[PDB]
Amino acid sequence: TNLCPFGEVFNATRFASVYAWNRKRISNCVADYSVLYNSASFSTFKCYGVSPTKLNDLCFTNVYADSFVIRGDEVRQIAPGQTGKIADYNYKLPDDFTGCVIAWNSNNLDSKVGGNYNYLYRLFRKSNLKPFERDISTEIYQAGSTPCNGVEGFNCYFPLQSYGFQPTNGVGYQPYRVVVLSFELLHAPATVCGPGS
Amino acid sequence: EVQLVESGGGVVQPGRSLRLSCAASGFTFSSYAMHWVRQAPGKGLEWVAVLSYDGSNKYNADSVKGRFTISRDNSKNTLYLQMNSLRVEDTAMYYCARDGVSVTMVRGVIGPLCDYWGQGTLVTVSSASTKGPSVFPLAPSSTAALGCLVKDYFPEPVTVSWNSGALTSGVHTFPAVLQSSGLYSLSSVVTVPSSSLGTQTYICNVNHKPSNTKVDKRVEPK
Amino acid sequence: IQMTQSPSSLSASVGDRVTITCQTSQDISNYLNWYQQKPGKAPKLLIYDASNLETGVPSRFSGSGSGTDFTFTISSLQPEDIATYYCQQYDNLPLTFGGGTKVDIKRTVAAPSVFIFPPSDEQLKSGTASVVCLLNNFYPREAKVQWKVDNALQSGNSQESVTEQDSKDSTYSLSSTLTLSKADYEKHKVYACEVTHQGLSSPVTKSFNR
Ligand SMILES: *[C@@H]1O[C@H](CO)[C@@H](O[C@@H]2O[C@H](CO)[C@@H](O)[C@H](O)[C@H]2NC(C)=O)[C@H](O)[C@H]1NC(C)=O
Repeated sequence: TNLCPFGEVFNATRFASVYAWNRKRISNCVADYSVLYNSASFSTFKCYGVSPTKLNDLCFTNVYADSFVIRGDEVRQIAPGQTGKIADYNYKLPDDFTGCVIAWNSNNLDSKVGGNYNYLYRLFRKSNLKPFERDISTEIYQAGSTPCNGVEGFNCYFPLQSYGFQPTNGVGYQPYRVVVLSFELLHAPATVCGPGS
Repeated sequence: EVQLVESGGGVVQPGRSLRLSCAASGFTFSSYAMHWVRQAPGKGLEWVAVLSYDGSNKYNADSVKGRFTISRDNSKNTLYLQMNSLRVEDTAMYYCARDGVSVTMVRGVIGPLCDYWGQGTLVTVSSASTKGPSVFPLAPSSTAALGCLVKDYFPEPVTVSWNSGALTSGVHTFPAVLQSSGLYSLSSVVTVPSSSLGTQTYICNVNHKPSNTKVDKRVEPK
Repeated sequence: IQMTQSPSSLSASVGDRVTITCQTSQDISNYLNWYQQKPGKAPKLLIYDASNLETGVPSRFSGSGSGTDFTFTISSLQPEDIATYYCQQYDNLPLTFGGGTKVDIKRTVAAPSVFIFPPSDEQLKSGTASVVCLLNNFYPREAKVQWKVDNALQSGNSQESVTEQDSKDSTYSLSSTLTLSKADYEKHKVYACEVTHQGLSSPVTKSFNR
């Protein structure tokens, strides 16, 4: 009877950055996905691998809710098989991804005049990320062929660039809060089921 | 008839002293034994001590032996209970009752025991001061419900009446809840039809004797 | 010193026959007493030394005194009879009571009507937000309330007080008081309290916005 704590996912006052994206395992509860798509609040809503109609009828063994924050132009990279700064160094969606990605604009709650630079994103890395691999490393990356002993110099930068979220910016650079629901189906009895299955 | 009226309990910090008064009326007092039993808020009854027909037989209970003494003035038909070394746990409402069956106590078996006739809630509050409440509306929005919010008052005995207590139908006064801040919290609600939300004016009369506070608060819709 | 036992938490329809058995501890007690304690009032001696009720009682009560075990019989249950019933022993002077028996008269099931209340703007000046949800005139008291702020349960933020059963209609009434501050009230937008009662099929959610 106890429903899945989706309200503890989207409405959360504090969201993490994207380089350190948060994950809340969802298990042993009842899905009510009708709350998601019966709403005009979500800007980008793209279900990958799952039916657009069987949403409330399915039953997956486990569900993972990956929630973080990026700007308006970076949500196009939250999709299986994409290339880009977020889609290489922060959050990598596998090609066989099976779940629904939910995005909406939050330019009023995650921005403030003068600046709200709490949010970060990984700008540099010497290798692309693997799927679901959370990277929060804090070492000074080296760009050129000239070594760096940690000194923040010409080609030695801190690998986490802050997000400048002000209300008076272009849409592409406004805070969008993202929730990625990952449907895990293992050789085990299901735990997260819908209301009409 | 016979009435064991009591008065003398209040609010006192732990470690001090405070004596209780039980007043006898009607029956012959120097003929019956007298008991003292207390009941905590939400708990059950608990025996305290007892006295004979002034036969010098106290026989107090435990956790109070040396801390309470029973005294009676049979020429005054009044029975007392001297408190001292206040364990803060002693916060309870004390009842004094008659007895006519005890053995080494009152001479001869007359009548039953423990015809309670009790009163006088005795609260051994901590150092925290006696605080008056802050009444807030519980305005409605659209039977229609309507109430007031009695919040942040340390002493418990608060009362409430709606529009000079001539409106007593459909009224629900709730017991208090103890907040985390050591203060109580009470709500009193009345459900009235929507056809009278604009015609008749509703006011809650909150009364708090220990704080000496009385606030008449209106309740107007949003 | 004894630890007198008693089966509490009784429920019977109007005009029935109920019993309470106070079995004593070591050193078998003779001649217990039976009292009734309605809410807000001092107790009243119903029965004498294990039998022989006093004068004034409506004679619907009785009991039998046999050594270690005792019984308290009520015939012809009354609407104006809901109270708490204690048994007291007196043969060793440290008198000890029973557990007390709350009494609820079985009435036709009542569904609850639920009303919500926002915190007053006057309270917001004190930096506190107290949201109040009402449950009123429902006879089965085993109802649950779960506050859903933005559809997320708030555990450890609410206290609910349940009234004594009413005398005329014999229905309960409880009221939960969700307590917040001005800060965590100003980041959320919708406040509701879901209700589940023995006379409810689907949950009842009364909500409001700020
Ligand atoms: C917070 O969670 C709740 C429920 O998951 C969502 O609130 C819903 O909002 C829609 C659109 O206004 C309403 O039609 C529903 O009635 C609401 N449901 C409840 C129970 O409140 C809301 O979408 C979530 N907020 C965020 C940040 O996504």
